[PDB]
Amino acid sequence: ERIGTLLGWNLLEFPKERVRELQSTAEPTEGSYRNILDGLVNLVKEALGHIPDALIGKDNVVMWPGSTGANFHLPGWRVSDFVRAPSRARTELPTSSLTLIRGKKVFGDGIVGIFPPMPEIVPSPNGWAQVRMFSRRGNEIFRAWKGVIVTHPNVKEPLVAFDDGYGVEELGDVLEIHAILLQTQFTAEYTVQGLYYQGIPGWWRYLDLDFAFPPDKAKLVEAGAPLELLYPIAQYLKLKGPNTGFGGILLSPKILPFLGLHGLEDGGLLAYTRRWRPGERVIFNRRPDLPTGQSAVELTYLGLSPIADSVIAHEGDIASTGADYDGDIGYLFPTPEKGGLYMPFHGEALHRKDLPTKDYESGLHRWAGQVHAAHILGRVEVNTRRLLDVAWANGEDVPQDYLHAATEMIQVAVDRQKRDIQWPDFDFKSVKDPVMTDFWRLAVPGGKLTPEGNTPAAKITNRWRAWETLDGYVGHPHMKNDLKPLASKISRVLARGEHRRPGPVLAALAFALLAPEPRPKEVEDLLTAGLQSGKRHAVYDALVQMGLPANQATDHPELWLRLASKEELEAIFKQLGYRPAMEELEEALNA
Amino acid sequence: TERIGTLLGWNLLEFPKERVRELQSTAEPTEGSYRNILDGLVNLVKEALGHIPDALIGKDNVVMWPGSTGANFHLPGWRVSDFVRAPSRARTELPTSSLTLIRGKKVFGDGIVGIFPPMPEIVPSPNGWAQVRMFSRRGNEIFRAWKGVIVTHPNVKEPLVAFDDGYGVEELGDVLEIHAILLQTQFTAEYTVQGLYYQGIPGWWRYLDLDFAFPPDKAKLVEAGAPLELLYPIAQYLKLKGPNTGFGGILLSPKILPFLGLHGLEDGGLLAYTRRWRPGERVIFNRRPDLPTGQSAVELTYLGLSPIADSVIAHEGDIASTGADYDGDIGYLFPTPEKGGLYMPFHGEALHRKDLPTKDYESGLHRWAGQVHAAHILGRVEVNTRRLLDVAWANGEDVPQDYLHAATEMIQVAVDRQKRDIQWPDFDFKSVKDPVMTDFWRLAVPGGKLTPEGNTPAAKITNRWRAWETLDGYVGHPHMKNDLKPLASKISRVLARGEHRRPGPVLAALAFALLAPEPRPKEVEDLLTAGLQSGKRHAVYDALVQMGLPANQATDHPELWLRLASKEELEAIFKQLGYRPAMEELEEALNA
Ligand SMILES: [Mg+2]
Ligand SMILES: [Mg+2]
Repeated sequence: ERIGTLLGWNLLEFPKERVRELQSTAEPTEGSYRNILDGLVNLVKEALGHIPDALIGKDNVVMWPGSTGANFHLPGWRVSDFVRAPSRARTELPTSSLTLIRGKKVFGDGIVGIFPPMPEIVPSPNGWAQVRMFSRRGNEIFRAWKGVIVTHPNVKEPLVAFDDGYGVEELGDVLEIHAILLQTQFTAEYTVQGLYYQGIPGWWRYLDLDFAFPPDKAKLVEAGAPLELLYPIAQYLKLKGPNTGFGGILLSPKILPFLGLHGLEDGGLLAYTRRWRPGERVIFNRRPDLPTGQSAVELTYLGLSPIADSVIAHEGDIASTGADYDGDIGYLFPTPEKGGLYMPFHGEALHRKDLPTKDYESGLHRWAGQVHAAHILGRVEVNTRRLLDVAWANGEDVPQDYLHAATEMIQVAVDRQKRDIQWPDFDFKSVKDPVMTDFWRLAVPGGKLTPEGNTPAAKITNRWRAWETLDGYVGHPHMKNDLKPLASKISRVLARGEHRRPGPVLAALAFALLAPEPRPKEVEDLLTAGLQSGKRHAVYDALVQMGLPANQATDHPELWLRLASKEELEAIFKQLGYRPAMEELEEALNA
Repeated sequence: TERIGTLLGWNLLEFPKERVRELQSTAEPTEGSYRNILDGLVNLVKEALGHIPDALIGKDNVVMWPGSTGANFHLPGWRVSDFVRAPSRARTELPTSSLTLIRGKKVFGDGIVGIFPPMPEIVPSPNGWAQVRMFSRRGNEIFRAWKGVIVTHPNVKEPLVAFDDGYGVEELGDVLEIHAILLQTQFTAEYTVQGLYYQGIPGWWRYLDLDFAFPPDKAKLVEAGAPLELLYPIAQYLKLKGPNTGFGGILLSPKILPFLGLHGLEDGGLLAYTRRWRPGERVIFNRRPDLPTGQSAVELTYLGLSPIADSVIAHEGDIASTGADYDGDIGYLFPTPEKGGLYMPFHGEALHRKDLPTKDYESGLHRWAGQVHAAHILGRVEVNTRRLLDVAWANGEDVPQDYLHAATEMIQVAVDRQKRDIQWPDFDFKSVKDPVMTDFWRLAVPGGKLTPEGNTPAAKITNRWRAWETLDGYVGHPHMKNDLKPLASKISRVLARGEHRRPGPVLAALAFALLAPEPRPKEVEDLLTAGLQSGKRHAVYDALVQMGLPANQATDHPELWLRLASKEELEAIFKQLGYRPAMEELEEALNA
């Protein structure tokens, strides 16, 4: 459940295709912006007569107080940054508890609290959380903070960075703290964008094929389920790099004295891992990866960070990446000499910070800017990658000027989500043909090797079929040529599982499993509901969640498979003479 | 959830309740009737398995047997019935070598089998209790087993087991496996119809009155000012109540006190985990079932706190007439007559049980037939005795003491026949064919407890409360019938106030007053769709409530919405719809 929600705010969401239709024609102009605002007004007005006061939104989502919800003493537009995020865990401290350290960016630009252990929002005594915090009384909120809270046993008193807050100087009689992201490490893989901007020569030679099964299906695989039950296997394919990095929350060395620790040498970094030794070089990375290559920089690892699951690095060292400490993830990869795929940036970053600023009139205008800028950001990003393909095909490079200009546009597009900045002069150079970037967008949507969430099992085989048609795309000759062995591997895996369908296995299971044990009326009722309405799967998800016993489900093999234990799975597969899926998949990999 | 036996690897089989009820239908206190039931039950099992497995046990419509797989008990087959059927609510394991084995039959009190250091795994309070089954085990063998109550206390340094109250062989396994079958709690302490018939003060019926009991989801509606329409039919939430309530706790022996490092207890006095009485105050002790003589209720002196939570401690000799022991029995304390209690203390103080030839049943199967058969007789004798009181009270007379004694004995043997093959005494049934007040009580207060066992469908509960209109149809004590008239009218006014106040229009109106449903997962859509189309709305809503759907997302299903909404949201919507709170209207009906 969202923050604003728990403050009683209203959440209305639109069909995402409405917003996407609006964005399709967006240009970096005033007239295009205008277009977006108009159509967004239409969506809201159609839904409830007027533009409610203090309304904010992002993409297809809109929220507003009314007077049913809590009230903010900050500009209307600013409040978007506080209401939309999920409250994953909450806690409250009396204003009287608090020590108010003074200075802007005192703990590091984005770190807002430094506290004693707090097992209510932070699992580690020496941990962190990304948070929103509110100084409130009743239904007032006078001052609010967004960013990171650090936790440590050497810290005696809750420290709060006062001047980093938003609102006005007065405080309530509480601090409510919502953790929007709980302490964790982050998967650290190379991305398509990063490989296009800073990848070593011939980086594509080091991509390989892998499988990722959700724990559900991992249990089947481990128990020796047959290939039939993984149909279509494409749903479980992923590319992988030759190694992975470290990923943790990015923190500032400015926190170290507040922990009773010493500072940190220039050019050096700490990280909560023993994978590097003091003295060794590492590649520091922070996303988005920018067209110049400046998102990846070489720094010296100098030892353990005091905070779990974190990277500590100086503002000056990571300025080119555009990083800060309000939730950014810091990734560390091995250097090229040590097997890394990202090359360190050398030289001249655009020294950006302070010039053509200006606020949005209102939450609504801010929302229109976000929606508008989001479209441009993608257009510039994709475009730059297409051009690199066109260039590489010829044997030329895209001029550095362009990469610098594209970068500045990207950075403004991100900025234009917060405030009303002037669009720089940018010539979107056309692209004639399908290029490899178009291929990459099919095969690896979003650019990340670990696929996100949602692709219907119906469409996913088509994605992995694209590897057949490499030769139809303009791009670098060695890239298209050297991808052929990986394309072949992919083809074999698909070919092995094509035509191996689950139907006969589910039918056999129904005959090999004992009669169902006696089950409550609730359960019979749901099961009846599912079958008569053709919504088995909703019913099954329910029953899985409600901890139904395996032996009560044997007349529903699909459901049974989700409740059975290791032992029961192993037994039934042996009884039916199945060859383990994995043996078949290894054979297809290695042929 | 999960029967001990199931966890021991035993097989189980429930049969339709009707197969059993049919055999019981014609049960008589004779060996021939017994053999009827046995032959019937034998058939039941054989239809399923083709044979009666070794070591089968059974109660009512449930049988278990170990088969190829189940734990092997070094105990007579018939005895295992008492260890394998009960629910396993919580479990631990102690190594044999941890235990101190105290010797002597009934050394901790008859029914108490263990005195232990605090054990949060099965007992919530450091000075609490659990009703348990304990098994001395090695691999698949169970050598010795105990049934009864465990007590824990901070003063107890080592786990103490009453070894000689164990059942089976003397060799121990290497683990003592403990299953809690009932967790520490107090128990509702209300007067019953049986208890009032047998021990009630003169005119006890005058002190019964009407009350409401809403389950928490309905109390939420009430407190927020829902309209009477949403309670339809109100009969669902009616109960009778007594003029006062007692204390109910687990019953423990004073023999535990030295083992807790405490001093003993004077004769004639009891301890309980309550401050409601002062040391010195007289109190009425009660143990169920209530027996026809009135001997289930006795006056004892309350002397102070019990060291154990949610418990009552009283002497074997003091409670003998009630037939109580300490293996899980519940002790109830009620105020004396002089202080507004409805139970009179027994003074005729003489049980004196005559000796009836008795021997062990031959097998679990024979014991099962034993309880099935005897459960029927027990029912018949107890109802019948109350009917006889109605007849006598109608004629201005009394049932003779001897009849009460004989009926009590029959009841006791009927209980005992569930354990062992005891001879039936000679008992003249002296049956009653005319409708008597006892028949009214069975309609109005099924089972005799004021707090209804709540498995009557909505469609039938109104008819139950309608029986209050029919008092003239029943022979019994003339003042009982006349004096119940005020209570009957009150019931009548409440039913009539809610009659024709149906929920439909209010549900329809909430659909039009609630905001649009905020966005919801697709599986929630699909579930709701499955419910609508299949006609299983309610199974879906039960699921969605349990999976904790937010109210926000259910506003187009008002029945579901009422189950999810907050106090604030309920109050708000009832105000906007102009409803009068059900409680104001209910109060008006009561007070008219
Ligand atoms: Mg940032
Ligand atoms: Mg007993």
